[PDB]
Amino acid sequence: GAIAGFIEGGWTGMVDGWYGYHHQNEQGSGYAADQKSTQNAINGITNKVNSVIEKMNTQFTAVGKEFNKLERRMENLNKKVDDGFIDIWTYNAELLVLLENERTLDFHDSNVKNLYEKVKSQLKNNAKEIGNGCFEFYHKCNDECMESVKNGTYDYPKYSEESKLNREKI
Amino acid sequence: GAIAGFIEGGWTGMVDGWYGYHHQNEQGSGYAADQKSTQNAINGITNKVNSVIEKMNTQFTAVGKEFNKLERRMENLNKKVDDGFIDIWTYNAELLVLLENERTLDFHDSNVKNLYEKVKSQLKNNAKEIGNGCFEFYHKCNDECMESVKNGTYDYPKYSEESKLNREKI
Amino acid sequence: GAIAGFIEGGWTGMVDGWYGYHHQNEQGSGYAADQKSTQNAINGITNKVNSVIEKMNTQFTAVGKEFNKLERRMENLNKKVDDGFIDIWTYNAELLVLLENERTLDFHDSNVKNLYEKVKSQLKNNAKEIGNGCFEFYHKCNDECMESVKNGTYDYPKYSEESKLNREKI
Amino acid sequence: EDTICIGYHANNSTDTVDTVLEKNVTVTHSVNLLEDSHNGKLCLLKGIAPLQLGNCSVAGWILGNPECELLISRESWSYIVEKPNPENGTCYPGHFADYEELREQLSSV
Amino acid sequence: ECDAKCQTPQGAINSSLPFQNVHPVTIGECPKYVRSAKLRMVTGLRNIPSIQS
Ligand SMILES: *[C@@H]1O[C@H](CO)[C@@H](O[C@@H]2O[C@H](CO)[C@@H](O[C@@H]3O[C@H](CO)[C@@H](O)[C@H](O)[C@@H]3O)[C@H](O)[C@H]2NC(C)=O)[C@H](O)[C@H]1NC(C)=O
Ligand SMILES: *[C@@H]1O[C@H](CO)[C@@H](O)[C@H](O)[C@H]1NC(C)=O
Ligand SMILES: *[C@@H]1O[C@H](CO)[C@@H](O)[C@H](O)[C@H]1NC(C)=O
Ligand SMILES: *[C@@H]1O[C@H](CO)[C@@H](O)[C@H](O)[C@H]1NC(C)=O
Ligand SMILES: *[C@@H]1O[C@H](CO)[C@@H](O)[C@H](O)[C@H]1NC(C)=O
Ligand SMILES: *[C@@H]1O[C@H](CO)[C@@H](O)[C@H](O)[C@H]1NC(C)=O
Ligand SMILES: *[C@@H]1O[C@H](CO)[C@@H](O)[C@H](O)[C@H]1NC(C)=O
Repeated sequence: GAIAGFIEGGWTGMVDGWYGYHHQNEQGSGYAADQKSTQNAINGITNKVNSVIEKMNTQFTAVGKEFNKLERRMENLNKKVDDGFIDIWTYNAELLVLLENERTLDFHDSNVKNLYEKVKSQLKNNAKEIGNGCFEFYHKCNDECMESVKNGTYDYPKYSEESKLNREKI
Repeated sequence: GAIAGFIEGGWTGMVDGWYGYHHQNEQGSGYAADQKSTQNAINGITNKVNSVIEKMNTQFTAVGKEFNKLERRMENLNKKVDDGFIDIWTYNAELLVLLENERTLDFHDSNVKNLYEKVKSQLKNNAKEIGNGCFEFYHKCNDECMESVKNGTYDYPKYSEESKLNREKI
Repeated sequence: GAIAGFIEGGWTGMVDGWYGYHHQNEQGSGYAADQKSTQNAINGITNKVNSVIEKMNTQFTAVGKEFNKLERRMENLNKKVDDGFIDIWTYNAELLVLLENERTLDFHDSNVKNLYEKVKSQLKNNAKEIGNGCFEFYHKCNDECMESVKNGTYDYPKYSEESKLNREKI
Repeated sequence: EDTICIGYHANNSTDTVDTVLEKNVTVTHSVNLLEDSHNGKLCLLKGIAPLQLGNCSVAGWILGNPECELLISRESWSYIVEKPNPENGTCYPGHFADYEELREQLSSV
Repeated sequence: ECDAKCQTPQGAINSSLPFQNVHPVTIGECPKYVRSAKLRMVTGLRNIPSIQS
């Protein structure tokens, strides 16, 4: 394969987390997931999931009610009530599961983009937006610079002047 | 009018679908909706709508219960139960209709933007982001190139060199 | 402090509204909230809040039902019904409050970004995207130009030629 | 000079829907979920013609009031129709014990 | 002489839909009755006529 990600697809070879980086260096290549965004995404989901169980109270149950022959009016009201409540709850659970699976799926693809942007505005001109979710460095950098990008530091002046010449190769 | 779209407004003259293109060529002008994004948007909505009816089960009805003079306690519990369930359901329907109309309206204006971007990253420097939802081609192209943009191919090297000179006209 | 906003944080010194501008001029500095976006955001929230009370009908209440010694079957159905409805309503309110607080919080940070973009596409090359939510003017402008940016006019040709030279200072 | 544009659809539709933040928002397309169409006619549910008691009551009907003449193939129905205030109930006066209960026994027939 | 799937005390319904505002008392396969006046879901989008049209 030609590697790349985000707009292309998912990385089978990454394990550390949900969101990460690839990097192509002279000091090897690989994958390294950003655990800061992954944790601040895990926290969210954990609290989305737990907030569903913590609100839906585990309740003591008592159901079994018995009516005689000349009481089928009440037997049918008990039936009306028993089925009526199962009806509401089956709807309520079934809807929230579909509606929030939708919200979890958008949450991620937003977190991914919100990270693709973190880097774009961090590097600028010093790299081209080569085909989908990747950047082609206009200056060639050390693993120290890679981990500078990953932890948000980078330091734009160091490589700005270097890139200025390599960018002009048109 | 001055044509343009997306940020300006809606196209009365387009029929093929919800999302599309205009194009200004030497080989005429018009409208041509992108049915690939329109179908992958129709599918969504069809499944949003159908998922509302498919969950809300069409139920057999039985309501009419009769109580005597010295039974108004039960008559009022039947009333409590009858009104109580209509109360929940009227809220439940009324809320989902307002909440998901909101979600359908955001879904579209996202699909539109997610297509305006498809083209921006496909062309790059070979066109300027002229006033709202439009691009002004820096090289002048054949209907074949137009339909190359529409079906995502385009081919950036062919017109890159052409545009390089026309862009310099400052 | 170094001022700046949006991606950095909130402005304690702004009062006029939720969304606004700072500006650094030769004719002083300060804050001025964009009441057009703030009103078209207040309207939304007012209608989100009011749409919650306007649907949830203020209802006449009657609860107190009394049963004898040889009637504890009905007493328990009244209890089943009374608790059952409080159960649904406590869930229904508690969920909508959590779910729409989420939607209000995303609504804002979208409105903010949708305004940061309004300006980016209005100025273009005539300013650099200096560190988070700010622009550094490539031409130096009058309070008249500032209020031209704020009310969307700006007028790109006036300062385009000016900036063209100052941008070249590399 | 050559251009290209991205834009959404628009037509002549007056369909106003509502949201959480906005209300009476005119849209291109929309689908209804509420029904208000009643033909004012009692039809045969399933294909089984229902029991049209007439001026009679449930009591009247089953006890065999001399006016209630429907003791025929009116053994098979889909549902039972009663006139709100039925004039032909119990001819000789009295009390129909647990009347209401019997109505439910007959409801399931 | 009609044949229904849904029968009310003030007429009959075409139970394709999921909600009803006609009458709570019904027999047969009927769409659940609610009090609501208008229930319209948006399929399309905000109808805006640009520039001059
Ligand atoms: C079946 O239904 C018919 C029609 O509802 C019953 O007929 C009506 O019965 C009432 C008594 O229950 C009659 O009222 C009488 O009116 C005169 C008025 O001068 C008054 O003097 C009497 O004291 C009494 O109130 C009424 O005339 C009679 N006729 C009609 C056509 O309404 C009938 O009794 C019912 N039969 C059975 C067997 O259920
Ligand atoms: C990022 O990592 C480098 C490693 O040398 C370190 O110097 C820098 O302080 C780190 N930045 C932050 C914000 O932690
Ligand atoms: C796009 O259309 C052109 C028409 O000549 C065709 O050659 C090309 O293969 C198409 N691309 C795709 C991805 O279908
Ligand atoms: C913006 O303000 C300036 C103030 O001189 C005014 O000339 C211009 O017409 C205003 N624009 C709009 C769209 O209101
Ligand atoms: C617009 O107007 C005509 C009436 O002249 C109407 O019949 C037609 O369906 C409308 N167009 C659309 C696209 O709905
Ligand atoms: C706006 O909504 C109100 C609700 O009271 C209604 O009376 C009115 O007819 C609606 N108008 C339009 C144009 O939809
Ligand atoms: C039913 O009662 C009405 C009362 O006005 C009467 O006109 C009609 O003839 C009655 N029909 C029968 C069959 O008793």
